[PDB]
Amino acid sequence: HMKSKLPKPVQDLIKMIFDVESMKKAMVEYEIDLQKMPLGKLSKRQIQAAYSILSEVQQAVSQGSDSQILDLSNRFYTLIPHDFGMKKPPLLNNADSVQAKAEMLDNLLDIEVAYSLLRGGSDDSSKDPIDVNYEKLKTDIKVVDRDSEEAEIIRKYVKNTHATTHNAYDLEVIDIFKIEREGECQRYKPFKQLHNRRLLWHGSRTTNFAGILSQGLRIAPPEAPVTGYMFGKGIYFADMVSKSANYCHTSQGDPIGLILLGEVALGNMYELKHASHISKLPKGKHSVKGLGKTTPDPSANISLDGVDVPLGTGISSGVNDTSLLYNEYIVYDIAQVNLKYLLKLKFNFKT
Ligand SMILES: O=C(N[C@@H]1CCN(CC2CC2)C1)c1cc(Cn2c(=O)[nH]c(=O)c3ccccc32)ccc1F
Repeated sequence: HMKSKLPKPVQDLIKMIFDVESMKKAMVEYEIDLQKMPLGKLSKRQIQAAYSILSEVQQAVSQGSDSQILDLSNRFYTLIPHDFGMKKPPLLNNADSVQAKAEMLDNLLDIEVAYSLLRGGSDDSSKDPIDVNYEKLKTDIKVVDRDSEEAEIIRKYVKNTHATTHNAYDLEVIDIFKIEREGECQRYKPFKQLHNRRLLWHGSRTTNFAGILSQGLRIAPPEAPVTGYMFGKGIYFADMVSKSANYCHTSQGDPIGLILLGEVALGNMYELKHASHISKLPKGKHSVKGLGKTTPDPSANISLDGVDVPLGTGISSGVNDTSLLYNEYIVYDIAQVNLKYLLKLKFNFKT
């Protein structure tokens, strides 16, 4: 083949996110049986069907015994086979179970998209498969220069917003990519001048990034249980890098992760202290802010291409009886997110 004239970092990005073995590895981490539910046998309607049964489990848990729950729990395991052998699998009878499986299904939707792109489209031996897979993302990915202004700001945002309670690792920025999804700037146009636009973090496991770069950050579908997510079905961001970096789910066995920086149009924020499982905001509100006990210093905010970057060091917010140690930002319209950068991070685990 031609050998590919993209930068080496962009080639390694494409290798990482289209890695089939990482997709398999992600599935067994959620206790899925690859023999009964292999990667190729995944589909949207079966994930959607499992979402609906989980919504039924949600309903039973909220209204109260193990007798009726058993049938709903077994229906779920029928749709998504789990690795338990000749089993009697664990009962899905609480909010934690709903949250845990809601997380699994989110990942399986994004894993399905990555695999469908891979096994879809054309096959040409003369082209480098790195270039072929790059084109499937519909996203212009450029390496950001390390001497540039935007690179310094991004490194400082990483450097200043690593929380003390997440100190079991630290982060090395390996690569900084400037990203532009096709048609997203067009989709963002109604929100481009809205007040309270902030550059915020979104972390996810590497196996979801083919989906995120192809489709954008999406909201969980109608079938998904709203009670599976703390502030319901939206797109969640943080202003602390380590809070988002935790959701990469890296480890000593897999220490390289990927994290996004997105321009999020927050507008009038519906500020909340505890769980509120909602599908729509109250009239007038553009987003939810989960109020953190700790927040970046407001006086240290810096502008990057018109957008605020809350890169101040963590200080006390003066918010008392809150569920959250750090800030949390949720939008419920996909059009309010314009993805700006993608960082490849090395996690150095001190423990
Ligand atoms: O935005 C979230 N999930 C996206 C939206 C639906 N996406 C799956 C699409 C349907 C295929 C996953 C989301 C994330 C999390 C966890 N999470 C997270 O995964 N990454 C973060 O950066 C993050 C930052 C602050 C707070 C939570 C974060 C929890 C609940 C959620 F609904």
